[PDB]
Amino acid sequence: SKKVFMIINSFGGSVGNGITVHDALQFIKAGSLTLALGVAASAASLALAGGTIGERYVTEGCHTMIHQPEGGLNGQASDIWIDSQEIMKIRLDVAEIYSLSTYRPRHKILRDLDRDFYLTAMETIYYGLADEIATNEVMHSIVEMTNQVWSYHDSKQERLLESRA
Amino acid sequence: SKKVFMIINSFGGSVGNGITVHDALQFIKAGSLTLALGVAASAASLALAGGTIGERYVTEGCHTMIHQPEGGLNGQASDIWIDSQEIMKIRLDVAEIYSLSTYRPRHKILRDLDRDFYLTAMETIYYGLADEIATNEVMHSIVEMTNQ
Amino acid sequence: KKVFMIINSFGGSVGNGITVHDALQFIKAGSLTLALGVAASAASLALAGGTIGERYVTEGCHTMIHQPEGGLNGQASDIWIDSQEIMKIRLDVAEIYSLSTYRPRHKILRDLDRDFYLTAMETIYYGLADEIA
Amino acid sequence: YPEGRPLFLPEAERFGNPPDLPSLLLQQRVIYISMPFLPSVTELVVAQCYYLDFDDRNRQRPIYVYLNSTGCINDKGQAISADNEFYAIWAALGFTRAPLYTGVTWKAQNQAAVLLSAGQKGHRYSFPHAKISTAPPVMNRVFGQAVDAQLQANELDYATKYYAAILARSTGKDLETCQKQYLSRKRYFSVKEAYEEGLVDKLVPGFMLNRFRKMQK
Amino acid sequence: VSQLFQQRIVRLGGAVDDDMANLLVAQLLYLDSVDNKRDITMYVNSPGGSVTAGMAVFDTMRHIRPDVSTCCIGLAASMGAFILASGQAGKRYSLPNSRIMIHQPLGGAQGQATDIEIQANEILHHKLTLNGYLAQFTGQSMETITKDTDRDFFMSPQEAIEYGLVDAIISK
Amino acid sequence: SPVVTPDIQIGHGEDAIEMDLYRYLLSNRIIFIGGYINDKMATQIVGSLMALEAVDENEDIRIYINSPGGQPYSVLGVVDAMQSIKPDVQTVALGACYSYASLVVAAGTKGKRYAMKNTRLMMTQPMGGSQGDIYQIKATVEELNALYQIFSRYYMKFTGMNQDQIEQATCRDHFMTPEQAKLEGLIDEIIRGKGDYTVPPAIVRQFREVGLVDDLTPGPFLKVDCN
Amino acid sequence: CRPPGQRQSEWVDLWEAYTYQKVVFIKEAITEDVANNMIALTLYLDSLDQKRIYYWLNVPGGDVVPTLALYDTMQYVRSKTATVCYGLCLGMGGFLLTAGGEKGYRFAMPHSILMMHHPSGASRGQASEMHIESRELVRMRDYLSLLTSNATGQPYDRVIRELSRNKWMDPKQAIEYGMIDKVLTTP
Amino acid sequence: PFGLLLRQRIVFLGGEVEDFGADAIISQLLLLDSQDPTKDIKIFINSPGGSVTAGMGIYDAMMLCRADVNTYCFGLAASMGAFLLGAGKRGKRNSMPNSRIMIHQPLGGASGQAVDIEIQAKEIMYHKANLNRIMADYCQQPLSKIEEDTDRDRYMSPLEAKEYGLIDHIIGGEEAVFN
Amino acid sequence: PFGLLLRQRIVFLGGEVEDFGADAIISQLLLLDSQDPTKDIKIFINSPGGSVTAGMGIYDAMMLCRADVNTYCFGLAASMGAFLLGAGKRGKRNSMPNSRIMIHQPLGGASGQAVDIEIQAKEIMYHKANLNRIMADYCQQPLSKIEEDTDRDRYMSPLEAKEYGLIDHIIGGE
Repeated sequence: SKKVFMIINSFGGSVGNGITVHDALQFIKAGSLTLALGVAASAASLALAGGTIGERYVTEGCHTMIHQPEGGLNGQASDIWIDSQEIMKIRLDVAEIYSLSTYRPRHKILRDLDRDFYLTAMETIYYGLADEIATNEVMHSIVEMTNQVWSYHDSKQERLLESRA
Repeated sequence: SKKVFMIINSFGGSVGNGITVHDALQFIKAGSLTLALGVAASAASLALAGGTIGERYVTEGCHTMIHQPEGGLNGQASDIWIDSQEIMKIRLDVAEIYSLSTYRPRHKILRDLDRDFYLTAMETIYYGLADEIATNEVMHSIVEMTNQ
Repeated sequence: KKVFMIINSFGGSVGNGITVHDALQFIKAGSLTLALGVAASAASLALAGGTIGERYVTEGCHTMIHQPEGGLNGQASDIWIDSQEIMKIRLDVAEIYSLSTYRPRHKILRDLDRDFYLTAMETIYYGLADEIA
Repeated sequence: YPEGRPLFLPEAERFGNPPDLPSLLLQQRVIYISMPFLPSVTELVVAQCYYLDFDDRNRQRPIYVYLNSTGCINDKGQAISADNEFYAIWAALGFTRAPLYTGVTWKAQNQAAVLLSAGQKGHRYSFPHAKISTAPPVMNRVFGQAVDAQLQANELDYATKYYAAILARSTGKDLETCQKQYLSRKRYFSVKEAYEEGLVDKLVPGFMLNRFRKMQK
Repeated sequence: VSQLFQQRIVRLGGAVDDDMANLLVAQLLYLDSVDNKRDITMYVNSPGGSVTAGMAVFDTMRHIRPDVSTCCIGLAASMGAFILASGQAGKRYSLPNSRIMIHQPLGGAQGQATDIEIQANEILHHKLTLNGYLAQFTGQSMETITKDTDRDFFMSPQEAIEYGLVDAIISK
Repeated sequence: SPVVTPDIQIGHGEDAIEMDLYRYLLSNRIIFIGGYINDKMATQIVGSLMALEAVDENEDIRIYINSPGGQPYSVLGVVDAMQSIKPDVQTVALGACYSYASLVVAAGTKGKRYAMKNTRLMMTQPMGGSQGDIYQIKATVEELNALYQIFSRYYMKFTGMNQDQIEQATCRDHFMTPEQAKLEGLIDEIIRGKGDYTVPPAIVRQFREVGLVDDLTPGPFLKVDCN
Repeated sequence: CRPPGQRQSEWVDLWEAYTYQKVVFIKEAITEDVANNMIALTLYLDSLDQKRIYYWLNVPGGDVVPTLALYDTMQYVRSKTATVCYGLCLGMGGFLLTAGGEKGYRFAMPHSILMMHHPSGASRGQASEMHIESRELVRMRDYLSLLTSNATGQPYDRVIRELSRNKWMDPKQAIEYGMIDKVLTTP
Repeated sequence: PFGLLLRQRIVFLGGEVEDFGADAIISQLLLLDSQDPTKDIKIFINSPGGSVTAGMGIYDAMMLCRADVNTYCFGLAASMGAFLLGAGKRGKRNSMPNSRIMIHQPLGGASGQAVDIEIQAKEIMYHKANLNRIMADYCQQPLSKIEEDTDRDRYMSPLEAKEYGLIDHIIGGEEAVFN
Repeated sequence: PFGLLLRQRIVFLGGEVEDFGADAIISQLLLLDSQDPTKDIKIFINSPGGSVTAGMGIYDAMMLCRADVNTYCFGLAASMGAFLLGAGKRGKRNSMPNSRIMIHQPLGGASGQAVDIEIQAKEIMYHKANLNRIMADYCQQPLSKIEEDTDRDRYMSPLEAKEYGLIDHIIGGE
């Protein structure tokens, strides 16, 4: 069909790269399924919340992490104030997406961005970053979901190999 | 394919490489149309002057930078006297190309070659390095003649 | 049928020259060795390893003949064991040259003491080549 | 001896899909710039618009330009390239008869930002959480005399005069207004107030929030 | 810099490490031995340093049977300001345009996963030792010291008197 | 010296040992300028000029200059401090002078500017570097024009030439011999040996420009026609 | 070996042409990355057909742990093996000569330089873990000597005394020591 | 040498201003005030820059000195020496007739946590605000005019420095100053 | 500085214990016993560690003198000064109330053959069994509990170091 299946595994990366892959999954017409494995950094947790609500799964071994925007600043005294205010705009940006997608107020999330803190799989469903726990039972449904969407393209592949032979 | 089209967009390099591209364009029997984008350095303006007179196009944002070539190395006392006569002869050799293609006097080329001389799109036509200001129409005929 | 290779080398270890030496005698057919420019100690072993009567050389080619070289560092005991290694390798490559030049072996160790260079004339007299191309 | 003619979308649909990801974007007439303006990456974008205007049948489909780069000024402030390289980009992009639909993903640092407003009016696409910055450009390390600093001042004089002429045609302002608003200090722009200023017009086509899709269900 | 040793002036300059802390307490062994009545004035100017190096000069100043005087010169970032607050009450002076910064001290954790948790307990014990001693020097509550020591907080010399960092300022 | 330079000094007495070489020469009102003229040694020459000012106000303070260049503002601080003292300063040029050490030997009093036979002098426009935005590029060209206008009227006061001769000389790299610098007014007296009157090749080129020597009659000079 | 060859009708590389001809070439040193390609090549030829595998070695030395990965794959496969020597096999490369083909399938050139010595290792840190890695290096030293004693027929007490120091062999002594089986002639 | 000027109560401020070079001038300034609180102290400033933390300690040391201070600017005064130039007593401020004066804000780098950036961002702004209000006292200039002249990174000739209020007298009778 | 107190037998073990640094401590230790063998020698401890054979050179040199030994710990002593803190006689082992006492086993080093690894293994196995016999002498502790204490890294406060037997008194009382 038209479903997009992305896998999430990143322990670092810049904060701006996570927002680009967030809205790259928003403007897709069809649904999107995001599966978090290993960790979820500041660039990876935004990709995890960018999927369709109801198809987000986090395994027990995966650990979601919320991180402040790290940046490199160098310039004069007039230039050091304008880019540090952009850090306040990015901190307003990542707290806005975390508020509209997790059913949480903006004040309680902004009390979490001042210090780095790692989250577990049980705290991911409680905050609202995901929907279900990716246990061994619901992982079998992910195997059968990616089998029908790949055989829809492989049925055309089976007809091209028989026509060439 | 009686005409070739080479887009010139580079910051330039050694002056020996700019001599070879200028001598090769004035040797082939087919026409040579040269179009510059950005700037034309000392290794690039010889390819600009290496084209035939009449079809040298530059855009409005195009600049032109003319300067004497650098070089030099470490050696003995009399070894520096040999190559300094060569740099002064190469500087006179590129002055012969700029005086022939642009019809400028030889004493006025070396005055502009003494320092880093930059040119706009307007004064490049007035100097003689190009022919007219490029536009959409001068390159729309280029892409339609190469299809057959 | 007949292998034809270009010999051109100015450096390298002589241990790799023994690998290309025995590979040339493994071929059942003849071998044509034509040296160009420089022939080092690893290159002269492939030049002498060819078939007798088909080793060509030019007028401007030279052949470098010298003893093996190595780097030794460490405990006191394995230096003495590796000292016999470089000695018998030098005695091995003397027996490689002796099968072609038909000279006594004690005179080749005197030429293998220092660096020895040959022009196109005395290469034929010393038996490393056959004729001038 | 036969001519190597190119194939397009009404003709190459029987030859299969392109194997590599830049070649899928080249068939879809979409240029994605994920690298700053290096001399290696500027040669392919000139050959790309030369290929799109080579043997196109209709020559009227809008070209999508997605830009994500630092331009010629990096994050530290020095010049990794010069401003003359952008003059080869706009002269080659605006040559074609096709309209130029311009989009931004994340960033446009002082060279890609003036190319963002230089597209077709009414179709400036943008992500709702991107950053736009318009600052006057800088020059690399030049060691010269007093008259050598004067000629380098004339190169940046033509840089502010050419960049404000693009912003005067896009935003509909005067020549001195764009120099005082944009090309004076290193400032930044968000997505919402840039629509009131005149940098962008709308968002990307087909954009919809995943929470707004849950409200419809 | 040898003229300050006869005037009972020691210099605390730069980051404090192991060889500076051995030299600083060596000058303190001599100045109290020649006279146990006159005070010792110290000019503190440090941007930080080690955890155990600043604690090696803190305890030896408490053993000096006359009082000491501490004067801030320029800046004290999270290690020199602890040396200011450990002085005698009524002898803590500072410049009117100086700067006082209070922050938790720096320190790494290199080793095994069992090793980095048993050595971070010492850093958590160093945080309770630093904030536990600083609360007794400033007269404030235990909560307000542990609240501002996590992030860097610069303090003006005018507001350092009401908070309890210094006692007076030398204006003249 | 490639690896190390030993302390070349002498202090000898029948009862007590004296100081080293540079401390003894500073007590005899002789200052040495060696190495690069940065901001560190600029306070050493000015500070020694104020040290010998308080000792005696009438004796001639002598400054020996041997430097291949220096900082343009650090070499500016030693000239105007030398012109704002009471006694006269006798300058002696040593080694070479590259566009900054030639200024301080020309800044001496008239009649006390002594240059040697094989001293190299040089006068050029000051250099510099562009930095960043156009608000600093315009500040850079206004700084290089300020350094060129200050150094222009320095040579007008000490040599008495015209401003057209300075702009034609400081346009490119111009090296001057002391026989040529005596005509320009940079120095006052040439220092020679025991009857040493050898002609440098800059004057042989100057004799070729006026028409005194040709290729047929080279005279008792060195060969110059090997160009 | 950079120009390629042909298999029967198309262009194939020289090392891969002998792969279809069941000849394995090893020219570089035994490292972790090249040992991953060798033990994946032994399982690929074992799955296709069951014939004798030929190994031509030029190893100038290598590590201990990736060499044991290639040694254990010789005994795991159900096919036969034969090691042939040309050039030189130094360090752990000489041990792979005595890996398989004990029943008259160990060939060598008459000018091959052989080398046998005890393996080595390096791991520092805590003093308590230094005792554990010393037990690993001791258990790797005697086990490597037990395989050379069974393949060459030498007594176990002589391999500990001789291979602890530096030891080098010519192909004339490799016959009487049981390290190789036959010597390759001119044809 | 330097010790001959020390007994005549003349110190030197040369080179780049560091933390090790800051307290060496402060320690010798209080020794001259304890010896003679009536005799003036002449300083010489030649600095191409420095830190704003250690440079303020030199300003507080001259304010702590009970005796009058005299300043002299030779060579360079870039962003730290021009602040210490006007900070002396009014009427006793001399310099060279061709020395350069640079009035510009200090520099600084910022890195680390997101809360760590906004602390040092307003700290260097508070250093910019404190350096503007202090330098506006002895210059007799308004605050809005002196806060924009320090933003321009252009040097100042000593001819226009006199009516600006930063300096009082010029050594040389005010005719040797070249534009 | 250090020379103004060296005439009154003041030894400062500053910095990392190296081959040249510890040798300066040993060479000045033989000077103090040769001039007067009846008065005490004070040794200050402020060091983050050092070598195994160099740090052992301070302990046996202090046992070579026939006079009395006082040891004081300043700041941190990590497995080299902490072993040298309890090296003095009983009754004159004082410590500061805020000084950190770090107990750790020493390190080793080997580069050559695998038979050279096991030589250095039993060489550090002999050094580990040597210091456990020494540290159990002045602490009155059995060998079972003193071997596991050197296994993991443990920073010890001087409140529990008094009952452990490593120190004797606390300067200041609290």
